[PDB]
Amino acid sequence: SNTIRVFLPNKQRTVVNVRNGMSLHDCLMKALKVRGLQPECCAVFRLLKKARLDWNTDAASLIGEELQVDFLDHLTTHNFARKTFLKLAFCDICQKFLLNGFRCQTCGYKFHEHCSTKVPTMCVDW
Amino acid sequence: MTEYKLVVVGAGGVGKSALTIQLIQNHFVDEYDPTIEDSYRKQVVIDGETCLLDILDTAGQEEYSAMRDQYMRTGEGFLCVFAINNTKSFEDIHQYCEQIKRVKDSDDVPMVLVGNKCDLAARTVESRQAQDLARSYGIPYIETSAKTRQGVEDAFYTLVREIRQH
Ligand SMILES: Nc1nc2c(ncn2[C@@H]2O[C@H](COP(=O)(O)OP(=O)(O)NP(=O)(O)O)[C@@H](O)[C@H]2O)c(=O)[nH]1
Ligand SMILES: [Mg+2]
Ligand SMILES: [Zn+2]
Ligand SMILES: [Zn+2]
Repeated sequence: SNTIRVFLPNKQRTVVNVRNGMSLHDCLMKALKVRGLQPECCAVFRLLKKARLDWNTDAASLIGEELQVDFLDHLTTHNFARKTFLKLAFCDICQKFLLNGFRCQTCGYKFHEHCSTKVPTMCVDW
Repeated sequence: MTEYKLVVVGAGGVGKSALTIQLIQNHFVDEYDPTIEDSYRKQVVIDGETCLLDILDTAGQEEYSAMRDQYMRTGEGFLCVFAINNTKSFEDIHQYCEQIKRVKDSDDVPMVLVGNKCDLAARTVESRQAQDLARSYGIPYIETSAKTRQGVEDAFYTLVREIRQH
């Protein structure tokens, strides 16, 4: 099979299909995008104890291998908390009136409870 | 926050990945790239509490059927998906649930039967037939459509509510 096991950040994993001529940076874009990640914010290894690979590496050069994608040095995960906004605030998703909702103190993202799944997956500023 | 190990099972092409990706990214995947194993972690607020859903998107292809016994002992709740425009997928999900109760060795496993692709008008599986199967297992049933996002959050949130008590 033309498959590669790839371990993604935030304790996630996928199994990508490989086409001859296709790149590694392009083969893992979909899996990284649907998880709120960017490849140029990440460095891809190949497990051996890991060997760093360049993002332009041919995806056929590692068929049957197990890779891992990690963050560079110098954030992730939100810390949601119930907050009732006295200062006039609106949601960050639907931009409508928000008085009783939730907010992550780390990111400052404010939203309604029914507006929870449209919050970006990754969180900045730790 | 509370973590929930959700598992999405079902025959091939019923819309498991399209349902999961719709929940976490609000996109609609209209391409069909078959899944082998996909892991998603997304933080969610259900009924006022912060939930981190560790959703396991499984393979519907019969080549990876041996993986069923593996993830059907790890997961806490199972989203058993079929396509309302595909009668073969409705009976395929019948033995998915029966296999879950057997390897869980329980008659009370958090499950949510989900009929997908309800935006389509060429329906061949009545909801009566689906609620018949859902009531026989004592599990809820929720019609969804990964394209129009109808009932997508309802199906995932219902399974979390089933795990929360149990
Ligand atoms: N109209 C419509 N199409 C849908 C819906 N859900 C999925 N599809 C389509 O059906 C096809 C299969 O979707 P997919 O999510 O890959 O199904 P799957 O169960 O994950 N397949 P597999 O088990 O092989 O991984 C895709 O072309 C997708 O766009 C839906 O609700 N409505
Ligand atoms: Mg899939
Ligand atoms: Zn945040
Ligand atoms: Zn909102």
